[PDB]
Amino acid sequence: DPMVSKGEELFTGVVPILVELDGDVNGHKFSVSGEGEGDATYGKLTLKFICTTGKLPVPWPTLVTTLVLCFSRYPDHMKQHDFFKSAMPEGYVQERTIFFKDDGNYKTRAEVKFEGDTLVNRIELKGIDFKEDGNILGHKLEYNYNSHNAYIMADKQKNGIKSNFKIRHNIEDGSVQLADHYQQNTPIGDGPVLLPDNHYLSTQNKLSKDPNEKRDHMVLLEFVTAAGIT
Repeated sequence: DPMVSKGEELFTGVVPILVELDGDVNGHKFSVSGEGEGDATYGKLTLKFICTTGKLPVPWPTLVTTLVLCFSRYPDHMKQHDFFKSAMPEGYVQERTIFFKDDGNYKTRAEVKFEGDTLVNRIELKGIDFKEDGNILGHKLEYNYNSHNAYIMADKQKNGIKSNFKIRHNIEDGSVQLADHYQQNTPIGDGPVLLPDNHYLSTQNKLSKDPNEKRDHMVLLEFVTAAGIT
């Protein structure tokens, strides 16, 4: 399939990744820069993110989903359903609203595309209605992540995909802060894309620290794999 080959060609080996985010949460402005690489053959991502403006005013785990689904591993039998690679190299827009239960919300707009050989994710994030000593602005979330599955559906009105899914962040008292995600992706170019049958993505994230790094930062190892529906 020449369309599948096009995506293969772009993602069959290790691809460098750059991530740049500008954020404002309740008027707390911040920027994050990330660098690393992805190997879609294994659904595998490894990046280091740095808050370049000082202290990050929200917990790092709450930014993981915002901070490149083209690196997901679509099994061979599902390659006709990989919208994310099919939109490349021109890329796609990824938009979300993330509702933190009993707290504020993030709204994000990102463009994911190739700049030469490098896959780039440029993000604007706006957060409002947060409680200034709630779990987010009060930094009450553990530095870890629970694995999760998210259903993906075609969004025919936008020539793309949509997804709503739940993330549960662990609170330092043992409870859980729900983050209900609503997501839409639409292609940037005019070319054809692969619109998928319903399926899901299964994700495992490992968060760590660089022992020699004094800036506020996050090291991330992520695996995302497509599956279903059966």
